Amino acid sequence: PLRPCELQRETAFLKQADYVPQCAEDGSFQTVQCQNDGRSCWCVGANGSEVLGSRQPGRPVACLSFCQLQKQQILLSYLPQCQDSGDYAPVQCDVQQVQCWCVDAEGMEVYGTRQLGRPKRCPRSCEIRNRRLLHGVGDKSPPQCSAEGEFMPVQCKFVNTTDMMIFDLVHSYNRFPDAFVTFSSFQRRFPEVSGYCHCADSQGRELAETGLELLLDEIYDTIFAGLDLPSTFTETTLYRILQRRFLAVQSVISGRFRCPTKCEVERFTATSFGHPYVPSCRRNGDYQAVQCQTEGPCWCVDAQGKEMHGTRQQGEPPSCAEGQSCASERQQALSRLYFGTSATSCPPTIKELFVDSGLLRPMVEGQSQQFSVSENLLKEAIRAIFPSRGLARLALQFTTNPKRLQQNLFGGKFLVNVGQFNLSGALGTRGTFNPTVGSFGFEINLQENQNALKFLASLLELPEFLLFLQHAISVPEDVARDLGDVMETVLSSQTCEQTPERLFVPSCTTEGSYEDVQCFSGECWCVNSWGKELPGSRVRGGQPRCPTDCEKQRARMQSLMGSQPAGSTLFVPACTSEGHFLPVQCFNSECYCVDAEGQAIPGTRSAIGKPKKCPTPCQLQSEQAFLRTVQALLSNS
Amino acid sequence: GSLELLADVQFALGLPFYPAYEGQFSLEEKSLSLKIMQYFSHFIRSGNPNYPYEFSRKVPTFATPWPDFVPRAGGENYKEFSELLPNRQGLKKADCSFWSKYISSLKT
Amino acid sequence: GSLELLADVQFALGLPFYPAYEGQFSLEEKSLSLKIMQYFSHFIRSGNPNYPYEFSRKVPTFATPWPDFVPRAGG
Amino acid sequence: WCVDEAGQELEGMRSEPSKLPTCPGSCEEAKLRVLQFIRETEEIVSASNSSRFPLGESFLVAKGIRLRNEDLGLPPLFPPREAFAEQFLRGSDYAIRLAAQSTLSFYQRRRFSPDDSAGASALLRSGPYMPQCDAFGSWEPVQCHAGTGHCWCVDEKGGFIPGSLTARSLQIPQCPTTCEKSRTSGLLSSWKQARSQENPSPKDLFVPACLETGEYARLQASGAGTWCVDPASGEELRPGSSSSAQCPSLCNVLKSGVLSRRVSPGYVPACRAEDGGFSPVQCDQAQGSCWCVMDSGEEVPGTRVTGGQPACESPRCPLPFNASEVVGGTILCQQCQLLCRQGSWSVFPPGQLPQPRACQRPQLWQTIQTQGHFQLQLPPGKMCSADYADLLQTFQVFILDELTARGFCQIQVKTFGTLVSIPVCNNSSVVNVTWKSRLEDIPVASLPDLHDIERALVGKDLLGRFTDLIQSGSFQLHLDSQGDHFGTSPRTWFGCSEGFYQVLTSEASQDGLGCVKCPEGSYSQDEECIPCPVGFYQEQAGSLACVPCPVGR
Amino acid sequence: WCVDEAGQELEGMRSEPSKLPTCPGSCEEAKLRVLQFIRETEEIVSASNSSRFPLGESFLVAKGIRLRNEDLGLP
Amino acid sequence: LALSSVVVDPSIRHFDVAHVSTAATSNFSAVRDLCLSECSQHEACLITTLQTQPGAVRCMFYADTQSCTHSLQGQ
Ligand SMILES: *[C@@H]1O[C@H](CO)[C@@H](O[C@@H]2O[C@H](CO)[C@@H](O[C@@H]3O[C@H](CO)[C@@H](O)[C@H](O[C@H]4O[C@H](CO)[C@@H](O)[C@H](O)[C@@H]4O)[C@@H]3O)[C@H](O)[C@H]2NC(C)=O)[C@H](O)[C@H]1NC(C)=O
Ligand SMILES: *[C@@H]1O[C@H](CO)[C@@H](O[C@@H]2O[C@H](CO)[C@@H](O[C@@H]3O[C@H](CO)[C@@H](O)[C@H](O)[C@@H]3O)[C@H](O)[C@H]2NC(C)=O)[C@H](O)[C@H]1NC(C)=O
Ligand SMILES: *[C@@H]1O[C@H](CO)[C@@H](O[C@@H]2O[C@H](CO)[C@@H](O)[C@H](O)[C@H]2NC(C)=O)[C@H](O)[C@H]1NC(C)=O
Ligand SMILES: *[C@@H]1O[C@H](CO)[C@@H](O[C@@H]2O[C@H](CO)[C@@H](O)[C@H](O)[C@H]2NC(C)=O)[C@H](O)[C@H]1NC(C)=O
Ligand SMILES: *[C@@H]1O[C@H](CO)[C@@H](O)[C@H](O)[C@H]1NC(C)=O
Ligand SMILES: *[C@@H]1O[C@H](CO)[C@@H](O)[C@H](O)[C@H]1NC(C)=O
Ligand SMILES: *[C@@H]1O[C@H](CO)[C@@H](O)[C@H](O)[C@H]1NC(C)=O
Ligand SMILES: *[C@@H]1O[C@H](CO)[C@@H](O)[C@H](O)[C@H]1NC(C)=O
Ligand SMILES: *[C@@H]1O[C@H](CO)[C@@H](O)[C@H](O)[C@H]1NC(C)=O
Ligand SMILES: *[C@@H]1O[C@H](CO)[C@@H](O)[C@H](O)[C@H]1NC(C)=O
Ligand SMILES: *[C@@H]1O[C@H](CO)[C@@H](O)[C@H](O)[C@H]1NC(C)=O
Repeated sequence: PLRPCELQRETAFLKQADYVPQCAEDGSFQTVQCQNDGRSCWCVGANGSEVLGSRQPGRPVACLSFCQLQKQQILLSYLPQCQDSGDYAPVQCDVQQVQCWCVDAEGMEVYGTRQLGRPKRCPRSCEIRNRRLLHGVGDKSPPQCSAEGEFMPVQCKFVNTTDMMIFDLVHSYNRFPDAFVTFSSFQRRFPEVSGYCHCADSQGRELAETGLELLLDEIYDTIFAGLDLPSTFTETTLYRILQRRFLAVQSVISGRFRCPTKCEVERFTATSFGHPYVPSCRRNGDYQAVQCQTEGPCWCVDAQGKEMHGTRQQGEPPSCAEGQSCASERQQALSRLYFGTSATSCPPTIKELFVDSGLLRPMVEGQSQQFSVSENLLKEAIRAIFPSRGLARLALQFTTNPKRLQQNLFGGKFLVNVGQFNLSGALGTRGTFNPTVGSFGFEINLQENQNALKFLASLLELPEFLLFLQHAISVPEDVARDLGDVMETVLSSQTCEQTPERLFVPSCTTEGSYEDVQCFSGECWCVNSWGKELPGSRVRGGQPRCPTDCEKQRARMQSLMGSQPAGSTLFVPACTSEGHFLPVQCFNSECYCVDAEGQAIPGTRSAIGKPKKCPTPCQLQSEQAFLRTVQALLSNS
Repeated sequence: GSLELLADVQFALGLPFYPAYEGQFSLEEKSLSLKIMQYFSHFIRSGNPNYPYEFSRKVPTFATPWPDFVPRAGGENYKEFSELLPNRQGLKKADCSFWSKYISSLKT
Repeated sequence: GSLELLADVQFALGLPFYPAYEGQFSLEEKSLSLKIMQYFSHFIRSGNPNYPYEFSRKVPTFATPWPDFVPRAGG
Repeated sequence: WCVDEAGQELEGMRSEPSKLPTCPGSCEEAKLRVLQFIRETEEIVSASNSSRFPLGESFLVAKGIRLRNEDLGLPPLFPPREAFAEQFLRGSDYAIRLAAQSTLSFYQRRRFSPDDSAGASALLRSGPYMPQCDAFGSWEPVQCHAGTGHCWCVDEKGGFIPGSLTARSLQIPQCPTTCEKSRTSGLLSSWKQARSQENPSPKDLFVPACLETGEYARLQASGAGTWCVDPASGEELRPGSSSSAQCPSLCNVLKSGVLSRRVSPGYVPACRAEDGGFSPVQCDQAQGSCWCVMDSGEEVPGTRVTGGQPACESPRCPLPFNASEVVGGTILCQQCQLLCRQGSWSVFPPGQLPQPRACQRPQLWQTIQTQGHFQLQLPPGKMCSADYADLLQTFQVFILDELTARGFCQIQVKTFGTLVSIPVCNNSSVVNVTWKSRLEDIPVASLPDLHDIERALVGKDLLGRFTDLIQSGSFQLHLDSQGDHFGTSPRTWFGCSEGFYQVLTSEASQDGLGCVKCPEGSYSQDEECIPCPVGFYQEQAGSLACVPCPVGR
Repeated sequence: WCVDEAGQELEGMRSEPSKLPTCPGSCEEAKLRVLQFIRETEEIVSASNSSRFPLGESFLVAKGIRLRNEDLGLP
Repeated sequence: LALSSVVVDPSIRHFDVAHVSTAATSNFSAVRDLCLSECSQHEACLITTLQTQPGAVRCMFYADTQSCTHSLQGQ
């Protein structure tokens, strides 16, 4: 099942050669390829053994993709039509418009799609594979498929130890004549069959040595056994039971309540084979804004990892910042200035019904106990446990008691069961032992994961979650595709307290960062890097002095002192009128004399009541420049 | 003050549009009473003053949305029948804390 | 907070001008403590913190005047 | 004279003892306010040329400091600085808009690439929103702002029916006039109108009936009976002497309204005494200028002259088709020409059968085009190592593939943090490359002005990168198994879509209305509407081809 | 060269390697500030004669609206 | 009714769908009268909307759902 790219990559890896072929997923050669730290890259044709004929040192600026390579081959008949990017269009037509068919971005034709004229509803890879499994292809268990023709990220072959031997039972035939809706009835009809679940690639390839988990059907006691058959096993509630159990097991692994996306798979593949370029990811599962190579070429990419052609900087950080957000509002306010004589803050019906109402406030902030990662974990939980609005509707018009809800969603109070490492996941390729690396080289902190899982377990028993999920169902679909997008947007609206005037233009720098002072209608104020004014900084006259490090530290220490017991005291830095540190900053009985920006001077630690002779800032700058000059005197040539 | 119907049932039943009370009511009162009519109608039709049907769930546009009344602390949202129709959180918190927590314990 | 003398007896006895507490106190604290020294001195000399003598009754200029404490409501 | 609603005499000298006044419509008054704003922001610029006022005066006015002429050692009203200062004090927001428009107008008028430079008005800045009225003065049901690209829909007198806003669409918005709104309101929820507003009965309430154009039908029927109603708005046409059967014609009741001084068009209608329709040649009581009209006095735009009796005779008696009435206009005197309604453009070069459906409603611009040049026009004049021009389309394909490999065909622009893509290439390379950007693909949140689109496209991102790549270094395509030249016009120009027609070919066309959808009985082929051939029949609008019928050729 | 009290070099070119600088007195510095104010309020008048700037620009500056040279079609 | 009196709202959960498939199309009046007679047979459906699919005709049946804008000028 391995592609030519994968086998060439592993054969070059086992020979420990200077070159291994860089190999993206879906078994396709990357259009740019380099030696292992060889620093001379080149752009390669379709089969990976080719060369453009001019290998430049470093990364090439850009090169033609497989579309354009095949097109230049045919020109130097039928014309392969391609889009702007390097991917074949889903409809490929002859140069005369008499025959059109469907491809899958690699070239070979889907057999049924050939017809006169233009086709509509071009089948995608999931429907092709699922139809092929009804035509004699080996695996008889249909892979789990989305509403459109796309593979579910988490799949379940679901059948092992059929007649005491381990292979896949004929599931597409199995589901139909015996109507199973209940696990106890399922084991009564079919014993010794245990659900083998995993997660899949973009093409549906099963991830190597990771996630190959087995689940026992014996433990769960069934709820919701009063519904009709849902016509497909992927639409059966047993598949959500398996998927929620699998995701709950992989919650403590990998730090993430999901199968990893394209970014982590590409990064782990690049790190494992020691490729010169490895993609850099973040928490949500996307490519970062800046993605440099090992030393030289640094550039920005979109969400699909395609290089933005006009930002290659060669060592310099390209800095395509998402925080760089002035010019939009600047030209919006300028356009509003020039109207006549007649994104945003947040979507309109969210701030008054969710945030200010008090629904998200217990959800993420009422029990905000060391949960910096757990807000993203909560977004993944809301996205994954409820994948559609209809299932959440059914769960909310059946479960009348919030205490039983976790019994009906997960595997029968499974969550506290996976809080204490009870076993329903024996005979799997993940585990067998116990800073700590993950299933794909993720950094793991087990007590944070278990504490957040117990917090989610306690939160799922709350009736205010039930009311919040009613309100989250009631949002229109155009604002948010799924419930995870609802959950993300209601987090985003926590800082949407903006009712600006129509004509306030935000002045900002040449590179576009916000100016430290913003003025309108005779007032001026200080803002941070984001567009929020600092409280109390508004002045009547103009030009406020924006607070320095000392004032921010003083405000933060005073605010943190506001929630502390009585006799306890902390270090509150004391500042001058303009905002410089006072020359002696003292603590409980030990007064030390600071120099600048809160950095203590060694050798001056002394008890309170002893008179000091700490130097003036002239002598401080004299020391600093003296050290600067003696260091610069140590220059090589 | 000459009327016997107070301001909430003035606006909800829509006194300012009556032919009897022809010119006694201002124009912004006539718009606010229309908004409160829409609130009460949307309640007694569906069950939620923001939506006229149980199945539509379109974004409200006639006025500001009316949040639900969650009974715990941190919420307890209520509408205020003012000119702008804003949302608040605490109604008579000190007074009802006196009349519920303290004086009931003193009664026992 | 490391001291045991609270802010009123810090300012009245004039801690910010001490050689021991040399640089720990800001400049506006050093002016305010001087004004509070003048208040307490004008009290313990005459009997009224606004006037240094019992017979001068010149308009105070160093700081804002200190009104008396009338015991009824309204004051 | 004319008056406001709240008993206030409008600006304008009182009319003569025997002279008919004219009062502006609801839209026309707002247009006069916008023209007042334009005149004031021009006079501020004209004051700025003459150096008649100090630079810091407006700063003092903004801060609230007002110094009279006595405080500056001046005669009491020799410099009119008091009115200039009060200009910035008739409001806050109006003052900021006045200052912004004045700064723009001064800087552009004194630096429009002057005599020391080239010219051609590259910025070509559009003015503020001036409302578009109907022929009489009522609000047009759709208003379009050329600067941004919005096209919202207004009510009867005010503006902005909520939710009707659209931005940069190929289809004109289809929003109903004042009759059809009340028609669907009466049909759906039974919110009917009243025959007379003093004290109606349930027999007096009616659901109105509209024509196909949109205006009110002549005879409205209720439960009580039938009556004749004004076609513009639905009030009783003759409240004194209403008659059901054979209700009075428009000219007679209009003249009765004029002579009783209840309606002020500025003239007296001299209509035909035969049928009650309008005679062709109504004009002012002071003889002066005279003109011609269609029905209901809709003021043919191209015939108003000061000469006595402008010849607007009926045309030749046969018509090009059995549909007799030309839609939206008439033929005035092949000895004659065709002229149609205000804010409408004839798609055909005569402005030879002249078609009935010959003028439509113009729309906004839809494509922006720029071009770049190379000196590979002929093989021996450049280093292509060939002398053959038989195959050149392969070179076009190879140059296009190299271009889209090196960016250059999908411009990326920031939107509040996240990047978005806009295609600018389709058969651009000809050598000549022609970037043609569709306006509907560009959002309204990003690039919110057409001139912002010009700045983003001619700027560093696309045209800045191209000249840097060509002139510095080389990107030479091998082809072993380009010459630099100035373009003589490296500038944007707007153009219509593939199915439409560009009516005012001057790119300096103000109000941004140059695209007209190609009409019913024609097809668009070369950015021009050619009438369909004889054996074929066309039933779409903007169809690009015409279809034959087998039965009845 | 000459310096302010808080380690800031005053306005003025640095003196030659063998050339004595001169630093203004306490009164002389304030007189230089007043002469700076007079020079600025004269140069505003000289700009007002030449008609080089629009009349409403200072109103936009006072209101807080600041338009750069790029927004006005300028170098 | 006309298309100008319609607000699109994809969140409605009270509606029925019916495709009518014809490649070599019949008279559109026939399928129109068939779908109208289908809604006439039932009592709950009050609104029938016909749309032309590429291979079929889609009849959508709705209960009476209206959005009313009320104001001081016109409801
Ligand atoms: C307003 O509310 C009223 C009150 O509920 C409501 O009237 C009810 O409508 C339902 C619609 O389902 C009726 O239920 C039907 O009753 C008949 C009685 O014979 C049954 O036969 C029906 O079943 C079959 O009907 C068809 C017969 O050919 C079949 O084609 C179909 O497939 C069914 O198998 C069905 O149960 C009910 O009788 C009325 N009346 C009452 C008193 O409930 C009304 O519809 C609501 N809406 C409107 C617009 O008025
Ligand atoms: C649709 O029609 C097919 C016709 O083949 C139905 O399949 C038949 O279903 C019955 C009932 O499930 C099967 O009977 C079973 O036989 C086994 C034999 O050991 C017995 O243990 C069970 O108790 C049960 O009686 C029958 O074998 C099967 N026939 C086949 C597969 O050829 C199918 O059930 C129908 N669809 C539905 C949803 O019922
Ligand atoms: C670990 O797992 C076992 C099996 O799931 C738990 O045993 C069950 O315990 C519950 C109550 O705790 C009983 O009601 C069941 O009858 C038990 N057997 C089953 C489900 O087969 C065990 O309690 C768990 N350990 C804990 C919670 O510490
Ligand atoms: C398309 O077919 C329908 C169905 O036959 C025709 O409808 C008939 O029209 C005639 C006269 O117009 C009526 O007398 C019949 O009652 C209608 N129904 C039937 C079932 O015959 C229709 O005329 C046809 N032609 C079109 C729409 O051009
Ligand atoms: C790539 O491989 C395919 C089949 O594996 C072959 O038909 C094609 O010619 C190859 N292309 C090359 C070697 O450029
Ligand atoms: C140059 O000097 C720096 C400073 O100590 C030192 O770290 C570095 O090794 C020197 N390099 C050479 C080539 O001498
Ligand atoms: C000012 O007006 C004069 C004519 O009145 C004109 O010649 C001149 O170009 C204008 N502009 C400037 C900047 O002088
Ligand atoms: C053409 O129009 C005239 C109206 O003047 C009408 O009498 C005649 O029947 C029409 N002929 C056809 C073929 O439509
Ligand atoms: C435009 O480009 C496409 C893509 O190659 C080509 O098929 C077509 O012939 C070109 N011309 C026109 C007029 O569409
Ligand atoms: C390319 O552009 C130049 C200048 O605009 C023009 O003279 C030339 O004819 C163009 N080439 C073609 C093939 O139209
Ligand atoms: C402006 O300057 C010119 C010479 O630079 C001078 O002659 C003139 O008097 C000044 N004032 C005015 C108002 O022109």
